[PDB]
Amino acid sequence: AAKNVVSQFVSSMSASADVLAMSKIEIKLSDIPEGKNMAFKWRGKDQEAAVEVSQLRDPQHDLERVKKPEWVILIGVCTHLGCVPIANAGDFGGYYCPCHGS
Amino acid sequence: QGTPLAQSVEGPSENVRKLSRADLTEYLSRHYKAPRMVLAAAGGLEHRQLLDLAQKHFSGLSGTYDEDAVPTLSPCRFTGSQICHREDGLPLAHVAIAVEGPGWAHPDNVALQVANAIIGHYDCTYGGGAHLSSPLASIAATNKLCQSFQTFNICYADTGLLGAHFVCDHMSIDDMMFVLQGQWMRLCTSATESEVLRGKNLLRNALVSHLDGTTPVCEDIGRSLLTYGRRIPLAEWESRIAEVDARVVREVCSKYFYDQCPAVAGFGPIEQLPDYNRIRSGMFWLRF
Amino acid sequence: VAPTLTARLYSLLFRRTSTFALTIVVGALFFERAFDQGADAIYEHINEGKLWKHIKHKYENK
Amino acid sequence: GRQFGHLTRVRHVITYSLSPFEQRAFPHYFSKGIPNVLRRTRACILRVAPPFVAFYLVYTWGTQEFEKSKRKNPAAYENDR
Amino acid sequence: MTNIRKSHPLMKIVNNAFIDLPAPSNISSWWNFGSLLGICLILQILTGLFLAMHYTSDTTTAFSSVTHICRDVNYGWIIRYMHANGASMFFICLYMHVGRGLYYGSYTFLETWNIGVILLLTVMATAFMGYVLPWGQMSFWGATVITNLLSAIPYIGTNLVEWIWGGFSVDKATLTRFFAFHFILPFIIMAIAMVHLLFLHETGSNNPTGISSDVDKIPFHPYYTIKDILGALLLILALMLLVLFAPDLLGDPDNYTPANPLNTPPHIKPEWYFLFAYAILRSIPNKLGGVLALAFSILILALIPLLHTSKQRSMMFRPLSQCLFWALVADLLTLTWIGGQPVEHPYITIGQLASVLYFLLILVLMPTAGTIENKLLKW
Amino acid sequence: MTNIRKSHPLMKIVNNAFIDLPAPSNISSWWNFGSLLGICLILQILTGLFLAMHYTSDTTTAFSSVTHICRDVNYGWIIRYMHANGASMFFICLYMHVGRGLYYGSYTFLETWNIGVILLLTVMATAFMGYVLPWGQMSFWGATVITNLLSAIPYIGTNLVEWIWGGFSVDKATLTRFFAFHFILPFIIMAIAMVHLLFLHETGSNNPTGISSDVDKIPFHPYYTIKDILGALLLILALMLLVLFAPDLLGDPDNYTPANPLNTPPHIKPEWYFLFAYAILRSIPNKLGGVLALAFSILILALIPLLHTSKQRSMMFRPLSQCLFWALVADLLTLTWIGGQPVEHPYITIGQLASVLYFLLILVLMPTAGTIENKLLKW
Ligand code: HEM
Ligand code: HEM
Ligand code: HEM
Ligand code: HEM
Ligand code: FES
Repeated sequence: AAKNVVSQFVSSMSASADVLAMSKIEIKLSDIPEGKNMAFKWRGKDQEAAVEVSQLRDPQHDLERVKKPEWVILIGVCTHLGCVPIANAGDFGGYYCPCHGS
Repeated sequence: QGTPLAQSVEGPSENVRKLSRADLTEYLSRHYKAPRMVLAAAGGLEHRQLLDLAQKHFSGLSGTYDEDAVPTLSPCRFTGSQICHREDGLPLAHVAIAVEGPGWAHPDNVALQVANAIIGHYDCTYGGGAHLSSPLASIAATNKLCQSFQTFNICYADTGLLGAHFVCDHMSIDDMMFVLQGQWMRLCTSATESEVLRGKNLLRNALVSHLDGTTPVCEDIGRSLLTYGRRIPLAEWESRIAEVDARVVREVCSKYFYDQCPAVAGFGPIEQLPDYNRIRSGMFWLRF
Repeated sequence: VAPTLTARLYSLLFRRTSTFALTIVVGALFFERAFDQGADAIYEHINEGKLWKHIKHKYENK
Repeated sequence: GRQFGHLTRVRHVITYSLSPFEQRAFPHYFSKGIPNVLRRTRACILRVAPPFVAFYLVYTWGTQEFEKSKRKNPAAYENDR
Repeated sequence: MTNIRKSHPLMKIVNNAFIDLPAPSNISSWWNFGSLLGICLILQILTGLFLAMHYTSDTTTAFSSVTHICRDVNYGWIIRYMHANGASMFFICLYMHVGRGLYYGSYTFLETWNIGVILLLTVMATAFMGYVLPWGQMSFWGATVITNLLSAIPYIGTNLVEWIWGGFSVDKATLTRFFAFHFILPFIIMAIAMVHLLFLHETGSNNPTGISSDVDKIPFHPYYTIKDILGALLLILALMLLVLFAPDLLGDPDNYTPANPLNTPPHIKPEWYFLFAYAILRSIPNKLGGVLALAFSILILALIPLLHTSKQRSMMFRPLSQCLFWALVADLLTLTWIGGQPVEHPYITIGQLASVLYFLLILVLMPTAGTIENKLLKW
Repeated sequence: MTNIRKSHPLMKIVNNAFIDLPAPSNISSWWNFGSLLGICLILQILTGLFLAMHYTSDTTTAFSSVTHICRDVNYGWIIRYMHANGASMFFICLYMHVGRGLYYGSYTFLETWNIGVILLLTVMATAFMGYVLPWGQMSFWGATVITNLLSAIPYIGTNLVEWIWGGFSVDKATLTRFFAFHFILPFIIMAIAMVHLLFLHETGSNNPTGISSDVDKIPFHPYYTIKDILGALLLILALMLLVLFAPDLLGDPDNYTPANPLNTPPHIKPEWYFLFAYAILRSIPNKLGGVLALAFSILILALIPLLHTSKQRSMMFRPLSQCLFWALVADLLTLTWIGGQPVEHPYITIGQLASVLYFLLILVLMPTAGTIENKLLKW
């Protein structure tokens, strides 16, 4: 009985069903070409869209031109841009590469 | 309790009054025949010059052999128990604790001879001081936790007793019991080759020095025949000693000590002597 | 004569206080794995068709 | 001072006991027990029951006397006048 | 004390206030409520804590948040139910722990009794305030009644009330307080407890026959430690069985509705263990005189030691002194159900009757009962 | 002890742990920080309380409420300022209370030292959490940095962090916790304190020369009780003078802005007393190895007693052993200002240099210093 009891008090603190109602399914939206902007926050804001939820950064990563498809955007964005970008920190110099922009 | 062995030698007082020589003659008649009897001697005598003047009464007055059934003897039970005669007048408070052990003829009889040499014994009046080797003769001499104590070993036909006897003042009695059970329990696990020797030697010492003088020799011969048979295995003793090894002891004492039911008997001012279920919970280390 | 199941058991396990502790752990270990599984069926066998576990079969994967 | 040493002085009082192993966890639990419960249930019951009995009556009586008053309005004053 | 590990940190010699504390031999189960208070106290503070982490004190928030616990938090429903019902299983112990006090005449210990009195008097305050926190309907009005009642004081009354409220009424700042109090205050009870237990170690416990037990004592470790554990176990069921199958049974207040100051519920009562006190009050028509009785209700427990009227401590040997005592039990039990009833004339008269009887038993009869029996036995 | 009122309630004989506690004759003012910790601790809990009554824990509410205190509550502005500045005046004591520890070699008391270590280690936790409560900008990000830093653990790291947060980030339920902790936790410190003081009563205090003082002792009541009061008084000014004329001086964080997760402040630091620890961290480029140092920073205090390398306790008689010790002071003082600076190559190198020196003094030089002087004096 101890083991169950102990997990119980501790499993309470673990997490909540409400914050668990986060983890975006949406994503979906939107911008256009430049913008950026393109952020929200929401501790997440699958993707989905598709798939995706990989990463680039926070605040509409959102994908790398959505692998040339859509993104928001689709890289470049407005000053500086989406991936390369730079848009690193204030704002230079290494951009969003990496290499493949993935 | 509940066997003929459980009784006083002299018996309760009332029998002393009622006892009539009828029973005696009966008791005389029963138990004094041979093979029961044994003659012995030591001195300038050799053998022959005895055996001729052994001979004629008693050849003899018999000393008979018929039956008297056989042999009125029967194993006895071991009752883990306690008794306290609590009397607060007297200055000091005796204690005796004991656990049951094997009989005369048995291999383990030697191993245990040695252990009770190692734990050793202390008394008020020794010239030992605080430098003695016996771990209970160093501690209980330091603070005089107990005035004196000795370990006894008694072996009956099929049965034997192991335990100590210690005197101490009433405020002090607890602290003996703990420090005692320290010893028995550090033996049954943590014992050591080196310390064995100082035990082993003393036994060789006492065994031999016990044989000085006419009578102590003869006295031994008497009981031996009734006991081990003819055997007087003097040099063999030594040969039996070298049996003793570290793994010998800790396999022997693991039997009779660790996790048993002791027998406690005490005589007032016992009062602080712990309640029983402490002692039983003090026989077996939990590894503390 | 052979020693009764206890007489063995006591010598093998409950003597050494380590084992006497260890046996307890593994005991509760297997215990909860079997014990909990039985308790469900008994309960579940009481309520039939009252739980999606049975009910969900009507509509699940269409 | 220390608790156990000096408590009091007692003389010539002997005690006997057995290991807890030698003896049993239930020395005729049901047989010797069930009478013992009874003889010691009755010694008190004379002194205990009566007051509670008084309560329960009051409780029942109280409700009835309560009931008649409220529930039936046309009781003392019926609907004629 | 050679290599006894009990000296080496000193703090463990303080921990031989338990293990070798000598005790009487014969002890009825009625002395188990020594421990079962403590464990019912600890089990609070923890389960009392993990509620705090998700609770919020606001007029706007609070009720929403308690909703939020029972619904969305993993294992969130057990805790709230352990805490609340862990209160009732606290008193039902507590009273018994007084009952043993009288009927064996343990109050002869003069100091330990008093600290007993305060230690009660505090709990009744705590287990009150918390009962406001859910901010439900029965909490709101049940708050106004008890506090506004205190205005009876002749002059400073009008101010003193408005002070606690921090305003004209029970709106916000009256709530936030009663959280910060109900949080801290149990720790103080835990503080006193380790005092209330102290003096006891000097004289040892009493024992059922009411005789100095000196000749017969027993180590506390092998024996009573099991018996308390056994005692500690039966609680859990009595706690679990209630909290698990039948949550709301003893949860007698039916009112979860968010408090509306405009509406009023038809019937209003505290939860059960308070009622009899609240029943005393309705008796007195005169308001001010009414309040005193309620305050004087408990305090009389302090005056009992002056009334020890006989030459023998126990009531197990005094039939009369035993006879009355039980009538007092039903007398209380009466009060309970009385207050739990509307104020129509069949009930009204009754409470007024049972009121006088209550004091008459304690304050007149019982001190007289001992006098006769001294005279009987030829003492 | 005839009619001495000190026996009669026993509890007062426990109160002769103060009054007749014998003490050395010569005692520098440096031993006044024994008391001035306690009083700085009490003065918290009260002033720590009357904040609670008006504070509210919510992501939406909290900041508004702290506004509400300084504006609308009668005498509401002093308290918040006594509490916060009552923290800094707590550490500035606390460090000195360690400093006396080394330089006279009081750590020779082996147990009381350790309980000393923990008792420190707790405070640093408390005085952290509270600093989140205002929910201002510097509280929000200063929360993420410290906690998210803990993810360095190789496997269980990723879960263990998300556990405390109760989510993915620092939103609500992360706040409510850190209120309920920061509230309770000081009481535990008060609990330990009465232990940490205990063992001391066995061996008495040390004294500046590092000599067994047995032959010379003094009653504690007429003499040192005044000196602490005098000590207790100078605090108030040093507390008042700061809190009254110049509120925000030591209130170095400038940021009251309501936390916006999107924005980030250009510079981010803890308040002052933490900095040097946070400065250690920036040194190590390797993340995981970096965290250990910070944890290993304080704990070394526990290992010092193994390093007592000489035949005489004090450092008042060892010039070398005194010479180094002061360099360690500036070394810390260096770290303070270092961390309070941006990470730019003139600073960067420096911190890396001062880092090694710090340990090198404690862990190598000082234990060596005692060795030579034994050899010098012909010991
Ligand atoms: C003797 C100790 C305690 C008693 C008698 C007690 C009693 C109560 C009671 C009667 C309630 C209202 C029950 C309910 O609303 O369902 C309550 C609620 C509460 N208690 Fe306690 N409590 C105790 C200790 C604590 C402690 C130590 C804490 C915090 C660590 C605590 C925190 C709370 C909170 C936050 C609530 C509101 C939660 C709620 O009522 O649903 N309590 N307590
Ligand atoms: C939270 C409240 C309380 C706690 C934790 C508590 C705890 C204890 C404990 C552990 C004992 C020792 C065990 C025992 O003697 O039964 C004890 C003894 C006692 N308590 Fe309390 N108790 C509480 C309330 C009270 C109250 C309210 C009273 C009286 C108004 C009281 C009066 C006594 C007395 C008279 C004894 C000693 C009786 C005897 O030794 O025979 N206690 N209490
Ligand atoms: C060693 C004891 C304590 C320390 C070191 C301490 C430290 C702090 C600190 C550093 C703050 C943030 C200062 C600020 O935001 O201006 C704070 C705030 C607070 N403390 Fe404590 N505190 C202690 C005791 C307490 C106690 C006992 C309570 C409650 C009874 C308490 C309640 C609060 C509250 C409600 C706040 C938020 C109010 C505010 O920060 O403006 N504190 N405390
Ligand atoms: C809230 C924290 C603390 C409190 C309330 C506190 C309080 C005290 C008090 C009142 C004394 C007796 C007066 C004195 O000996 O100076 C004392 C002694 C001492 N404390 Fe603490 N102290 C605290 C923190 C510490 C810490 C953090 C350490 C070590 C890491 C420590 C180590 C010592 C030592 C070594 C002594 C005895 C020194 C001597 O007697 O010469 N204390 N403490
Ligand atoms: S006070 Fe309004 S009804 Fe009693």
